[PDB]
Formats: sequence, C-alpha cells, structure tokens
Amino acid sequence: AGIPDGTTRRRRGTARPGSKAAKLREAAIKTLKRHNAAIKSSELQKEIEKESGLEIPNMTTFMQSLIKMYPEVKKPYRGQYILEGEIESAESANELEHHHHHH
Repeated sequence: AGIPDGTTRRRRGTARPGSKAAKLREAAIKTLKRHNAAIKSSELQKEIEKESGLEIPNMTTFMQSLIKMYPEVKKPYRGQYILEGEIESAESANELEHHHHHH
C-alpha cells in the first residue's frame, strides 16, 4: 500500500503492541471487574489513570468504545457504571446439588 510524504517511514518507533488504548482499556476492565458495586465516571477515570499511568483522550469517546468492545459494561445511572454479563467463567459445583437433596 501507498504512504504520504507528510508522515514517517521509521514507524516501528511507535507502531508496537501494548498501545495507550490497549493499556487504558485493560485498566478500565480490571477496575470494573474489581468492584462488585457501581462506580462514578470521576472515580472510574481516577482509578483508570492511576492503574494505566495514562490520560483518557476523551471520556465520551473512550467509555463508548469500552462499552462497544465489552457489552457486559452497563450504566446504572447518569455518569455511573457497573460490570454485569457473562465475561467471567462459570463456577464449580458438587454432585450433591445435581442429585436429589433436602430443602
């Protein structure tokens, strides 16, 4: 493919795995997995930016992209988020629950 004259040809100085967006999204998913209760937009940003070591580029665009990638991320309130959906693996159980048992 073609490439402009107004852009660099030594692209491997920045074109690498583990990008800003990947590390920032990983910090958001770790934050949303860690809390069992809901979290505010400000609280979620503060813990994301501390965990990733990176700034959020735009909260509206980023939180929409996070929800689009991970539909288990929900919005219980205006500027308040939670994780609810089958992203986690199913738990183990004993055969006594599958067998007939008392109340």
